[PDB]
Amino acid sequence: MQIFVKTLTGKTITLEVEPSDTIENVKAKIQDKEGIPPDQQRLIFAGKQLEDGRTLSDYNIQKESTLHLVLRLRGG
Amino acid sequence: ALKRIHKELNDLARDPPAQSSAGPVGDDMFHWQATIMGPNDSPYQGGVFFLTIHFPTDYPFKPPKVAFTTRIYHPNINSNGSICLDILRSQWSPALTISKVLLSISSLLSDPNPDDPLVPEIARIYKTDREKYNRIAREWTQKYAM
Amino acid sequence: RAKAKTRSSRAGLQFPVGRVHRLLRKGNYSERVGAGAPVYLAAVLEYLTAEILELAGNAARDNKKTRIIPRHLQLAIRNDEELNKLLGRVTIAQGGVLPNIQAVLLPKK
Amino acid sequence: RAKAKTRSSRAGLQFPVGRVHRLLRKGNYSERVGAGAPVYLAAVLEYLTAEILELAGNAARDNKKTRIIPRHLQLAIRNDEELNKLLGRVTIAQGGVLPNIQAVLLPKK
Amino acid sequence: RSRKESYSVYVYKVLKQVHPDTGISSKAMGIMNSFVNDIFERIAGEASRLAHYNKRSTITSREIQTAVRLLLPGELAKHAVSEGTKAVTKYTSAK
Amino acid sequence: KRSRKESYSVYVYKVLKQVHPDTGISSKAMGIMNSFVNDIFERIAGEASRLAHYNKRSTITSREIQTAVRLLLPGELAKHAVSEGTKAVTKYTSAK
Amino acid sequence: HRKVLRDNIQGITKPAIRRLARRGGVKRISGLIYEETRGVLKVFLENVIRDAVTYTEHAKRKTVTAMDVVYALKRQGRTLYGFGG
Amino acid sequence: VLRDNIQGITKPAIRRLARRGGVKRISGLIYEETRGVLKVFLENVIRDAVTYTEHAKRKTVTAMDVVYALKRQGRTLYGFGG
Amino acid sequence: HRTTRIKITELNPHLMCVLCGGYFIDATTIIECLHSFCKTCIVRYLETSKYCPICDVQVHKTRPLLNIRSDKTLQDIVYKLVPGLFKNEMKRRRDFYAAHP
Amino acid sequence: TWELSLYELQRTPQEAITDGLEIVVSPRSLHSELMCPICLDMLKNTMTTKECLHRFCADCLITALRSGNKECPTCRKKLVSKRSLRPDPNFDALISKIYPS
Amino acid sequence: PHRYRPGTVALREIRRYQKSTELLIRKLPFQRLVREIAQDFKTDLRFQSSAVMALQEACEAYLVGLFEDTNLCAIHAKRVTIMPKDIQLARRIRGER
Amino acid sequence: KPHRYRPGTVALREIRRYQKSTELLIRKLPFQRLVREIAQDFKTDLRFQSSAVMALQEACEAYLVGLFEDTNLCAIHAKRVTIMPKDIQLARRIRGER
DNA sequence: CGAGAATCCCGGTGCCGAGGCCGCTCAATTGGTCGTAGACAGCTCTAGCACCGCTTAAACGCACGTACGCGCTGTCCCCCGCGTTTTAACCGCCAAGGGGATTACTCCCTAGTCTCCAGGCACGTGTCAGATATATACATCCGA
DNA sequence: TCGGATGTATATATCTGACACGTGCCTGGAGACTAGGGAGTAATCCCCTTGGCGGTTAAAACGCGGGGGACAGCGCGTACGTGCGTTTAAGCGGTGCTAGAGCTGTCTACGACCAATTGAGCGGCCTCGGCACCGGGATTCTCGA
Ligand SMILES: [Zn+2]
Ligand SMILES: [Zn+2]
Ligand SMILES: [Zn+2]
Ligand SMILES: [Zn+2]
Repeated sequence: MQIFVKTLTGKTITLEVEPSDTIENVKAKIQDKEGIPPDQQRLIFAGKQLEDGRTLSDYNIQKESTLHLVLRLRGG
Repeated sequence: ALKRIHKELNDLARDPPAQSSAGPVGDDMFHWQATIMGPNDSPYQGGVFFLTIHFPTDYPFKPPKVAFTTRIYHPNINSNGSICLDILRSQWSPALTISKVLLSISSLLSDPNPDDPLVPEIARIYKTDREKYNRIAREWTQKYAM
Repeated sequence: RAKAKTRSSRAGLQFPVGRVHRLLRKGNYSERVGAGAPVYLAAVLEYLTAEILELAGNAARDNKKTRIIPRHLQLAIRNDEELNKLLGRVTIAQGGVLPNIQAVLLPKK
Repeated sequence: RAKAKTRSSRAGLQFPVGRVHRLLRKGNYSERVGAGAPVYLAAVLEYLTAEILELAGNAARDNKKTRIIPRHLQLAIRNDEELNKLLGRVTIAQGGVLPNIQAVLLPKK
Repeated sequence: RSRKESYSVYVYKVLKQVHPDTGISSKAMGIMNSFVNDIFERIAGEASRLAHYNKRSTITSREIQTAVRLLLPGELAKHAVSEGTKAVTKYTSAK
Repeated sequence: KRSRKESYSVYVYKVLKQVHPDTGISSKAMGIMNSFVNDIFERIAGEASRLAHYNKRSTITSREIQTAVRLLLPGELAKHAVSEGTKAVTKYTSAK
Repeated sequence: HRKVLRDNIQGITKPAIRRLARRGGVKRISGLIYEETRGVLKVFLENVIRDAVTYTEHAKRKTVTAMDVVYALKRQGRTLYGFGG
Repeated sequence: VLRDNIQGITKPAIRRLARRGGVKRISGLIYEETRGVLKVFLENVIRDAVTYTEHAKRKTVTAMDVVYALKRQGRTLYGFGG
Repeated sequence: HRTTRIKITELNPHLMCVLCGGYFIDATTIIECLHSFCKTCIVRYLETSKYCPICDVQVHKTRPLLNIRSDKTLQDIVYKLVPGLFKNEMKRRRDFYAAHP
Repeated sequence: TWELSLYELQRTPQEAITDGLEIVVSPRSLHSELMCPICLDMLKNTMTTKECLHRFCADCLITALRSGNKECPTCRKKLVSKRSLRPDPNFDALISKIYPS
Repeated sequence: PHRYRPGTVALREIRRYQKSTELLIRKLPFQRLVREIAQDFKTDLRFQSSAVMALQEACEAYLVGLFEDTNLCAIHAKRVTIMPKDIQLARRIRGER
Repeated sequence: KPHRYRPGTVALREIRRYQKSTELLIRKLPFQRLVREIAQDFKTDLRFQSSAVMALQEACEAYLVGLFEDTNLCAIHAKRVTIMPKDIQLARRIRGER
């Protein structure tokens, strides 16, 4: 479903992600839309981050929810 | 650098961010203090860590100085307290608020960036071992923070 | 007569259409100069000096000054990518250099 | 009349003083052109083509040929230090490159 | 004796529109005079070549649009073409 | 009607037959020699026009083409072209 | 009656870039060069074809002639010899 | 006749010109190199600037003759005329 | 303010197209002139011309689709100020695919 | 790409609402749209980017460009100067009609 | 069965193309570059045949001019292989980037 | 036991000092002696306007600062910190001067 | 120190482009007049050169120690060379038609001239922005 | 991991000279008019640009192996940085001289402009010799040993 994606500075993305999909599949869809690699991405729900092996159905993530993106710049 | 700070306090009192809090020390609207509640996926359970936030008086067009007052063993964090982020150092924008900075600090405690450390001898055993710092981060945070 | 107005007020400009027309005549560019040709130059020359004095006047307020100094002209020009392409083979006298230290030279953490 | 001779034979030249004079008139350089001005250009333009066709014709004899090819024009020009200073921002079509391999790339002894 | 023409009167008139409270020192008015003088010779220099290339003896506003499009980079050229044509169409109406 | 395009092709053959009377030039290298001559009009008459504007004069004379040659041509190209340009002008004070 | 011409930069093949490097006198060529010299040909060609088309837009022609390329390159300080002018 | 004035461009003056360039460390063989580069630069600009005074039949070298000699070499100054 | 209630009658022409005369749905703006229309308005209209239908500023020299970018923030003003278009767009869309699988 | 699919090619304009209907606007709903993300206040003299279509104040972008790096501060894209921005007067009248004065 | 050392055929190819004056880039896939890039400036542009050949001889002459300047960047970094670091110095000292 | 900065910190302090200021960095009297040596090879008993020598200081120092910005890039490319006379010759050749 | 691709050298065929010839128009030459650009001479006075004395900023010389340039070693990735298979460039041919040249006609636009007057330049004057000095408080570097 | 030392930004008062404004005067721009030709327009020719087949085969693409070169680490040593103390001469400011820049005025020789004339140089046509290509055999690096 349409889940909005917030960033730190304010990019908003319309993702069509089913709740059956895993969290790594959510990362791989931001590959094809903005070029961002998944190995830099963080994803936060109200204090709790997302593990890689889980899905979006564990946290009761309903329709029209918000993500958060924090970029892990490997080297600075 | 005076009127936008009044509305950040509206942005922190109406909806305070998770595992976070902030506010001024006193009459000075350029020296702030903040706390961090430790996350549960991290080896930082039983969190509280204090902060100091200094405004360069051309805010929001110069990155603020945020340092640690409590000692934290973590590869991208000095023994003096300065945080090694690419946000507050190089890649910064005037559209970032402190409430977005605190969520970028809270996410350092779960997973760091082990490719550019500050004390480089700490980040060596992260790259080879995993069972050591799971205990070290639980010993040195129950003493100097709890 | 009918109270001579100017050409540059008929164009809504401030750069002189009368001087530009006789600097195109005297100056050996062509045999003839069209009537709308100094109106076009005087409009382009306004809105290239207006676009520098915007940016130079903003750089004077950052240094808390009320006069434009030739420091502020290079801070205006060498911070645009498009005023650097006009003025890349141009040295501004007493303008200085943009402060740029490269990251290899800075001390290690 | 008196049997029109030319101007370029009065100057002892072969480049045309008559064309140079009307390319200085038609061409918008000045209002007036002096009488000794096309005589001076036609003499300078001879003895810059004569100094290239010396060196290009010598490079044609080294390749055992009797026609000047645009290979021989770059072998003439890029081997002078002074024809390189005129023609340093000039590419000659089908002229190629001087053969220069640098000594670091050659195999060790 | 021997009065000398410059563009200094018109740079102050463009200041008082843009920043009505700032001024310019005399060493930077001498630099703004040489911006204007050395962009005549760029624009009128290439507008004269375009008349010779096309075998014409007039420099019109059609040949100053393209000298601007050749010389000015990117969006300097877009805003100076648009504000050079707004002066010609305002000139030819008020005659 | 073909407009009778002018070039300097007749005058580059006449300078060959002085210099190398047994060689020729292909047509693709004549178009390059026609481009040397046209692009050195533009340099010399370009700077001779500026020397008249800088000094507030309306004539290009042989004085303004000496100093345009001295500005443009490097080193010993300038010395041999100034001397061989004044030898052609002084074949008018004796030959008018 | 164009549709679109699609890619055509991959037609600057890797053996064609190795030939151009060996007039430069190059022995060894890393594999990341071929992706970048295609991007430098874009910037050479886009700058010249901007100027060469604005010489034809205003001569009111529809063909880009050989002189319009010569004047576009002379305007950038890279003069061609052997095509007129 | 003046002699030996290239050495009046001292060692600490070149280190100031290097530190608008942004140079931390400077090897000791550079000061003889950069004096030889100012020779070649000034000999090219003064040669053209004098031939503008020679053409104008004038015995002083004015400020515009330097500006026209620099504009000819592709280095235009703003601030001294033009 | 705190409420600042308003009528639709003063909020019509900032939510109306010209090529259809209706509310913005998938609104795209021209980069040059910043006049907004629907996606099914401009993409049809710039198959024929190279000019904005409001102010006749040329969109692009050859292909006017390059200087068209969709404005997400102007849609979100249209869905919020008008009662029930995010449903009524989907209800018109879901009833379309009910006959065309 | 700007290829229309099947529903885009066979859709109808949704008409206006001309009957007088009050809109209960709430200021807890229009935060990310009418507010400048630099000064955290209402948008005034709005300048939108070309490539990104993000709205700021006029005196906030020009200060953010010369006192920082040359990017859109909410996209990290490439800005060059103030002339890669366009003022939107069709957005300024949304604030002056919803929130006067 | 028979192999040259790596670097000896490379020195042969430097001597082949520094003698020849032919166009090293092809001719049909480079009318297609010229006609893609010109799609953004006018529609339905024709080209003279000598207008595309003036563009190949300009583009080859200034890529060969680059690789002469990226040797010097590779050799002064004490290398033999050119890296894309070397194109970036050569285009920055020239004033292009 | 007396105060002593590490080598490199005063040098970075001077880079920030001179990239902030706009004055001329060569002394003005020994620069006039150059200009009047070099011009002796072209005419004798030449005079100079006072702004003709100052036009040559603005042009020469902008030329040398522009070189040292390019010899940094040639020293950092070779993984060094010192500029060297290798680096002047390499920047001056790619420009088209040697 | 021989084997094997590769580079040169030579003698022969074959074609097409250079070089010469010719008819002819248009551009250069002759001869002449006319107004003005520039050469020349005199004179005013600005500014460039020369000298002096004093203050003190900056260049110079020296010593010491750190840290960076540079040579050496080893490991491994990644280019080169080569052989095989596949793509499409190249060539020649044919055909249609857009559009580049060219002409002829006509009219609007620009130069040129005369007059009139106001915009811009030189010159003068007074006030405030900026520079300098002082005295702070705070930031930053570094040995212990 | 820290306190002393040095350097930095920051605030305040004083002071000078350069900016900005004003005034008077003159010369350059505007208004009005006329005349001639440059350019816009229409019609027409025919060149040359595109487009499409088809056969051939040079050149790209792919894959494999192995050696050379990039790159990181390490140790040594010397050359550059920092700094103190002493020497030099730049900088200022002042006075005095005169060369030469800059202007004015008079006058002539030079160049534009014109009309008539005629021969140089362009375009088209024709042809033979330079140069490319083929092919056979000398022969010169290259590399394993
Ligand atoms: Zn619509
Ligand atoms: Zn529009
Ligand atoms: Zn954006
Ligand atoms: Zn704002």
